[PDB]
Amino acid sequence: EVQLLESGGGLVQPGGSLRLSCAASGFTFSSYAMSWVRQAPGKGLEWVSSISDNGQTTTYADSVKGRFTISRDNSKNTLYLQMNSLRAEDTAVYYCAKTPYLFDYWGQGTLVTVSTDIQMTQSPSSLSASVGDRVTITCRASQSISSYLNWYQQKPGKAPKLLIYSASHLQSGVPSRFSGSGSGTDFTLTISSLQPEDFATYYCQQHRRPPPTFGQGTKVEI
Repeated sequence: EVQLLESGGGLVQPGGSLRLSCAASGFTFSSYAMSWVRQAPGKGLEWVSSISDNGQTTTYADSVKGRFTISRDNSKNTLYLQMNSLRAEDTAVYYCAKTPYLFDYWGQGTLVTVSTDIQMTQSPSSLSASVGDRVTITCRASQSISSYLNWYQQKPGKAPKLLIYSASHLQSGVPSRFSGSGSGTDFTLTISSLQPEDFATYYCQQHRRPPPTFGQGTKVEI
């Protein structure tokens, strides 16, 4: 029932402007903070910005400060990202995400084409397995992040999906073949019996310190 319908993206020249809208439904939109996260073509995830529930406090990444602006309408339940002075580096698929750092829901994304922190290293980068295989991915943190670690799943051309939160807690509605473990700087995501719908790129994310940093990714191919 929860829906995050994104629109506004497209093709633009350097210096142009765009307005992304993320219309939300199926929940009390004004009861939660929202975020914009972008993914460059073929690369990992990058937190763009975030706005609180009432729309008062706004946070931005250093690369988009002064040019991008987050806003929200709580009567129409819609998120907004104004993008001026666009650069080719801003070329990415932009998703809107719910809740401060949990990111329990993501929108299908909108494509925008313009033409110091905690590092997260994932091991292995890629792997090829078959149905029923046991897969074990490792996320290593440059600093101790305690249990502030989330595992997301991203099937090709689709939106990311929250799988594990708090390093080991399983998100409601996710199959039990997914396990998270880890305490300090090393975490492991375990798929006990790989099924055909698991072939996808799995990411780890820290939120111990801001801004949230994602892992390089782990592509589980066939």
